[PDB]
Amino acid sequence: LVAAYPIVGVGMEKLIISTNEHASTDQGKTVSRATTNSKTESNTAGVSV
Amino acid sequence: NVGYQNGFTANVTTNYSHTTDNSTAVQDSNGESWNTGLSINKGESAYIN
Repeated sequence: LVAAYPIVGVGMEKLIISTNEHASTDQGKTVSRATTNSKTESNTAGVSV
Repeated sequence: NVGYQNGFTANVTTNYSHTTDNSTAVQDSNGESWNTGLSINKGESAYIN
């Protein structure tokens, strides 16, 4: 009269999450040097009284 | 100006003048640079066996 019958079901214990990011670091240095050479030339007149 | 030198004295001076000018310059430059850098992916960040 009674039936042969399996009955199952599942149950949660824990849940773990894990994100998605793309971190980045950079580090730099710099060195420089420059020279300058120049030449000027000027004239002047004038009158006083 | 006014003043006293063997009696009262006074003088009134004017002035005008006009100057011109021109010049050049030449400037070189030279330099170097370095750089490093990383990155990482939080989540899927290591592989095991």
